[PDB]
Amino acid sequence: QCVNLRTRTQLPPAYTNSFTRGVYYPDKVFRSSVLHSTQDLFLPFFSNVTWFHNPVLPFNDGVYFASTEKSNIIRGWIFGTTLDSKTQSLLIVNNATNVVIKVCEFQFCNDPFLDVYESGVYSSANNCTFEYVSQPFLKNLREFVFKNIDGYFKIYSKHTPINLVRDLPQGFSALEPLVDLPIGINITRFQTLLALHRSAAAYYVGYLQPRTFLLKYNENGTITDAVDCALDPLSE
Amino acid sequence: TKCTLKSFTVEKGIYQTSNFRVQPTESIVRFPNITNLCPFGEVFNATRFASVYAWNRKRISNCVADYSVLYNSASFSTFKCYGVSPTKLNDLCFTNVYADSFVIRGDEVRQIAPGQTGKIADYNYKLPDDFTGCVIAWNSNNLDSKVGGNYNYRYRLFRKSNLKPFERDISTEIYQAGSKPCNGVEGFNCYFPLQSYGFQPTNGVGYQPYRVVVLSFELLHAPATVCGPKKSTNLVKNKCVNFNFNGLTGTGVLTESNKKFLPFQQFGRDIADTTDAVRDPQTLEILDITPCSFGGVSVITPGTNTSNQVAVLYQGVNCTEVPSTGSNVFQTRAGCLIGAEHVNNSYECDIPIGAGICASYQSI
Ligand SMILES: *[C@@H]1O[C@H](CO)[C@@H](O[C@@H]2O[C@H](CO)[C@@H](O)[C@H](O)[C@H]2NC(C)=O)[C@H](O)[C@H]1NC(C)=O
Ligand SMILES: *[C@@H]1O[C@H](CO)[C@@H](O[C@@H]2O[C@H](CO)[C@@H](O)[C@H](O)[C@H]2NC(C)=O)[C@H](O)[C@H]1NC(C)=O
Ligand SMILES: *[C@@H]1O[C@H](CO)[C@@H](O[C@@H]2O[C@H](CO)[C@@H](O)[C@H](O)[C@H]2NC(C)=O)[C@H](O)[C@H]1NC(C)=O
Ligand SMILES: *[C@@H]1O[C@H](CO)[C@@H](O[C@@H]2O[C@H](CO)[C@@H](O)[C@H](O)[C@H]2NC(C)=O)[C@H](O)[C@H]1NC(C)=O
Ligand SMILES: *[C@@H]1O[C@H](CO)[C@@H](O[C@@H]2O[C@H](CO)[C@@H](O)[C@H](O)[C@H]2NC(C)=O)[C@H](O)[C@H]1NC(C)=O
Ligand SMILES: *[C@@H]1O[C@H](CO)[C@@H](O)[C@H](O)[C@H]1NC(C)=O
Ligand SMILES: *[C@@H]1O[C@H](CO)[C@@H](O)[C@H](O)[C@H]1NC(C)=O
Ligand SMILES: *[C@@H]1O[C@H](CO)[C@@H](O)[C@H](O)[C@H]1NC(C)=O
Ligand SMILES: *[C@@H]1O[C@H](CO)[C@@H](O)[C@H](O)[C@H]1NC(C)=O
Ligand SMILES: *[C@@H]1O[C@H](CO)[C@@H](O)[C@H](O)[C@H]1NC(C)=O
Repeated sequence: QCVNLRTRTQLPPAYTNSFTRGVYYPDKVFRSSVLHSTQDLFLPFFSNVTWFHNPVLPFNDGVYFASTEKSNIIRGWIFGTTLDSKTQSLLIVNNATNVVIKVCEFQFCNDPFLDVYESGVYSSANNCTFEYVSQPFLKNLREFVFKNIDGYFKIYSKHTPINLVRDLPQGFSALEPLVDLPIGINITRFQTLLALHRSAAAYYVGYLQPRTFLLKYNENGTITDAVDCALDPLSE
Repeated sequence: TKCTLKSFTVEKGIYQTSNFRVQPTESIVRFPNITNLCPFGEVFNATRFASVYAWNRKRISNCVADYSVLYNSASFSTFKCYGVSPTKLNDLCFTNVYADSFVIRGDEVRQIAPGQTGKIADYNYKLPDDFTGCVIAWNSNNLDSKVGGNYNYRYRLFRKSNLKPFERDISTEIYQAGSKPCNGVEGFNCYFPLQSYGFQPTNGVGYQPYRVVVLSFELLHAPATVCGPKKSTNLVKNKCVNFNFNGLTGTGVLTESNKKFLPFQQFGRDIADTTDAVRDPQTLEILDITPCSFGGVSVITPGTNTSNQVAVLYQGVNCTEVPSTGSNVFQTRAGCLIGAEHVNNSYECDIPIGAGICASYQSI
């Protein structure tokens, strides 16, 4: 049921500034009105993030995903190493009612997409291991952070009402932890899933690196400001 | 005081002898409501069980299963656990469980065991010698056996090779015992490997059908998922006790706190990375932890020559848990004092105590 489209989806790979986005709560510890320095994986401040207007991209240590979403065009994500039935593959789909997560040796087509008139992008579902169902994730700004360490897959999410024209806004907002998976996979590449109807979506991608940050906790325990210690000497 | 000073005479003054602390009373634990029970009811109470050579395989992972109810149940004829003892199975657990359910004869229950050989143990199902898990067998004569002949059940009888551990064979190939080829038709040296079971309600002990479920436990590097719930007791407040809140162990007194945890934190620390607040997994409320009182003690004496009675000062301790009666007990900014009476006059300071007050001998 899966066929390759004619026109090439050569979305322009532009570049833009990261500014001060990509900060998440490192743990579930409550702190009130205190400055804490922690070393972990973060997106460096004022970095260079890639803008797409869908080639397979390497996963590396962690991935920061940003979407100027309108009417929920992006629908799912694919994670794996060989992207076939020879290795376990992780599939996430946020359909109209719920979110479904599967860990199976699927057989994906060359150009998988949701198809509208649920899941048909895979020809086979062999040796399924883990299944999960939860509430749906989604002119809105959707921010996600995906990490995979020591057999644990961590997903952080944030939703924002935005009205800016083109690029990321100049602001600060922490990413609360959303989903944890106790499944051991060595994902190296990932993919995006589109709700394309047979008859232009843009997003931002950034990578993570290990570094030290200084976080400020207010009275109520919400992160309100952060400082990167590897930046200009004033920051150090 | 004499032992500390290492002398038989003591001059007037205040001396620091030892320390004091409040011992814990009891131990409490707290764990969440523990839900999502494993669906073991549909397996042990299934309407029908499959054959020995077509055993049903079920995967158990990511749930909670109570082994006490099945261990204490008397409906199981044989309950043999090889890897671990059944009593300790409720605590220790592995990353996944595989349930293999089938029906055999009464005499074939021993064949389904590690290091066992036989017709069933070699042609229908095989168990490894180092198998870890449990086997539960119960008589099913009243249910599986048919007066008209429960011939739906079948067992393998002939195969060229044996069976590997955890291997299921459902092939219907015509076994050729001899060297005479057969074109799919049974002959002198060709017979059907499968024989139907002839269970009857009244057939004697040994020939009755027996439903057997083997739980094989595997501990792949994935974290363990399925095992018994953690027992939790009621919390005790306003007492210096030791607690084990969801694996966090700490000794102190527990009070009600007005902190406003954001809905994803569990416990909090103020500074220097020491816990001060915690949220209980059951009630979902914020509680405060305070180390129970401790401090040094001191003795005030007017000199061994002058008199023979002394007073005792506990430093930085509220006058609520002193132990022991002596005289009237006084509460001061420096702590609590036992053995002296408070007056309203004001004289020169003889034996300094603190907070602008001191004691003297007149009694003390
Ligand atoms: C969106 O996804 C949900 C989650 O899988 C679907 O709900 C399931 O629907 C099937 C068949 O309709 C049922 O057998 C399941 O029991 C449902 N699961 C839950 C948790 O309710 C839903 O059908 C999907 N919607 C569309 C339009 O594909
Ligand atoms: C189905 O998948 C599981 C896990 O995804 C496979 O289990 C493997 O078992 C071997 C044997 O010890 C281990 O070395 C591997 O680490 C396990 N995982 C993987 C991903 O290979 C299983 O072999 C697969 N096939 C089946 C059950 O037929
Ligand atoms: C921190 O929490 C306090 C208490 O929840 C907040 O104080 C309240 O703020 C609301 C506005 O959202 C007022 O309507 C209430 O009257 C305030 N109550 C009190 C007792 O002051 C405070 O706004 C929060 N601050 C932040 C930055 O989140
Ligand atoms: C854990 O289970 C207990 C037991 O039901 C829950 O306590 C109930 O709480 C509701 C709401 O406050 C009351 O209406 C019930 O009467 C309580 N049941 C009792 C006291 O037996 C508790 O809410 C649960 N905690 C969870 C699900 O987080
Ligand atoms: C020692 O503990 C007692 C018991 O709480 C304290 O007495 C309380 O003091 C507060 C402060 O005014 C009052 O509001 C309470 O009514 C008192 N309770 C009782 C039962 O009397 C006492 O203050 C503590 N001592 C010190 C030095 O703090
Ligand atoms: C980001 O990368 C692009 C191309 O890789 C480059 O032209 C641009 O100058 C970079 N921006 C920086 C380094 O701030
Ligand atoms: C992933 O592949 C690497 C490659 O060496 C291997 O070391 C690791 O064990 C693999 N992990 C999983 C979960 O397959
Ligand atoms: C099996 O028998 C009946 C079925 O309703 C039930 O009362 C009993 O508790 C069940 N046993 C288990 C272990 O689920
Ligand atoms: C105790 O002190 C008095 C004077 O204060 C002295 O006369 C007496 O001898 C002393 N007794 C002793 C040291 O045993
Ligand atoms: C004197 O001492 C008593 C008890 O020692 C006390 O109740 C009283 O307030 C003090 N002052 C006066 C003026 O009586």
